[PDB]
Amino acid sequence: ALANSVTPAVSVNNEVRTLDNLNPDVRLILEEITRFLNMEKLLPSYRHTITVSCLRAIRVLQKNGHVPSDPALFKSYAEYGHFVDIRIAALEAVVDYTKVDRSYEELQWLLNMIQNDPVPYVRHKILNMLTKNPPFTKNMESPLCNEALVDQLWKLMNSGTSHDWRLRCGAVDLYFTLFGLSRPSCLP
Amino acid sequence: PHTYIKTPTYREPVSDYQVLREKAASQRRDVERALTRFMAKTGETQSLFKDD
Repeated sequence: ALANSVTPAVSVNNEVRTLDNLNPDVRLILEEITRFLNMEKLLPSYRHTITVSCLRAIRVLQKNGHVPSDPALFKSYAEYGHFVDIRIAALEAVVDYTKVDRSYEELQWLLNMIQNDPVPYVRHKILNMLTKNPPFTKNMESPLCNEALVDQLWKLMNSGTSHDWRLRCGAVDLYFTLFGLSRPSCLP
Repeated sequence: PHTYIKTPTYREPVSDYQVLREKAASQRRDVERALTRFMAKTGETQSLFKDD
């Protein structure tokens, strides 16, 4: 409910979002989610439901112009040793970031995590979230439509996902969502 | 009365549910804020903002 109340901020001349030019409304929200996340670090919930809700709310505040658009927090919560709900919430935030900020290195981070993660459910979920919220569609001109990305995703369909039968269908779905049924257009 | 008078009365207790809810709420919020600031200052820390 605190995350639902966040309206987009009135940035002037692309002003850097710092602590002093914060909204007086959003400072209370940010204090509350900081208190909740830190108290979850000491007294945890049943399935880290407050971690998932606070990561989702930090992504809501980053989607508007309130918190700086930095994926390092979600990249630290998406490591292997965390609970799987925290991991998929953080990876959902990283997928949303690499859709909005057109990040090349975050997409390479996600594709590397698809290739070598210990939990295969997390790999399937990353392919699923990158299909649902794709970094670009076939209609879009994006900076991320190289021949290098077409070769990486074709290598991920062909080899690489050969051991799961669910990662390979997810890679086929991702290639269909990104490049369509015909020849990838952004290619010689 | 002062010559030979004594009134052994008690002390009026607080039955105000509103101010008791406010006191318990604010004391719980303050002790959890103090605890989390102490634990974030004496350990490894992160920050949403640069050098915060």
